[PDB]
Amino acid sequence: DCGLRPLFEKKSLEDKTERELLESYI
Amino acid sequence: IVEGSDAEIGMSPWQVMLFRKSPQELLCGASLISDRWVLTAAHCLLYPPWDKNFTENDLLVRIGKHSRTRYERNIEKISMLEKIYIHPRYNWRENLDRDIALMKLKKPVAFSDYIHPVCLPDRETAASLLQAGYKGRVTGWGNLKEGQPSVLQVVNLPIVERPVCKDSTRIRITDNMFCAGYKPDEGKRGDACEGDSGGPFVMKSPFNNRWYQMGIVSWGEGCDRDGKYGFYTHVFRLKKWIQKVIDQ
Amino acid sequence: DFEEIPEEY
Ligand SMILES: CN(C)c1cccc2c(S(=O)(=O)N[C@@H](CCCNC(N)=[NH2+])C(=O)N3CCCC[C@@H]3CCC(=O)c3nccs3)cccc12
Ligand code: NA
Ligand code: NA
Repeated sequence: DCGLRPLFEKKSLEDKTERELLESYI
Repeated sequence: IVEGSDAEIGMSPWQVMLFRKSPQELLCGASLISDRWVLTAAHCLLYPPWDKNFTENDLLVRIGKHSRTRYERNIEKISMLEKIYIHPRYNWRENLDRDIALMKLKKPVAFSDYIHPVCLPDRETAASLLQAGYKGRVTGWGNLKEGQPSVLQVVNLPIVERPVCKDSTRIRITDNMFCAGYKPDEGKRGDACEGDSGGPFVMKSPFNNRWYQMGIVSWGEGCDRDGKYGFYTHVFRLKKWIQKVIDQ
Repeated sequence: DFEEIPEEY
């Protein structure tokens, strides 16, 4: 259960800047 | 946090606030890794040079917060500490090597939409994500400039090459540390600042879409200085100590 | 300027 947020991952919503992290990974 | 932005509600549900009982004041950030355990920086608790040594009775843990100063009735939960454990080899005399501490809650906290634990990295997660240029996220209620936010702040920073870390300072850096921040040439700023100590440096796994705590806000020379970088405890390297203390 | 927390704590 760790690291999955109830208001985001658990509802499939993204926060306003997490894309910026993902885009840096590779 | 310097040059950050207001967090969204529930964006960082493992964010913890270390709060002094008297005078009332924010001591540091921290993080929730289980219903009973809190991770933070040893220097939040023990820093002899400045005459700091907090004990269990001195503090409270405030979980599920958003606002820095309001008592968030029905949202936040406040807990008492049962026990504090500092790394036996934390080096406060020289470079804050091993800057890590565990805190055991007197009672387990109940999870909610605002209260949820972050994961601790595995060797392969660390291997995979802890690379120069990759971005992590720091959160906290600390100073806005080297300037007290009303709500939790966030900023995303890229991990920096070891050699660039080493060449920015005179402090002896160890394998238990990593630095993060943009370069002067980079056209982007941001850093942790005072009041941010002990908070989490997180990353989101592209493999399992889970958030992992890679770092702990540790030391820096000021806040957001050109050519300087924020230093963070390397959680994965001290992972065996963590385990050891939760097992035993 | 911290808002007063419950005595309970
Ligand atoms: C020998 N060594 C441990 C050090 C290395 C680099 C800077 C040091 C600073 S400093 O005052 O320039 N930077 C502060 C704040 C950095 C904020 N920025 C950032 N993290 N990017 C610091 O690093 N600290 C780490 C050691 C303890 C003091 C202070 C943290 C503030 C703190 O905990 C408070 N506790 C009392 C008053 S404020 C102060 C003391 C020691 C420092
Ligand atoms: Na150097
Ligand atoms: Na900098």
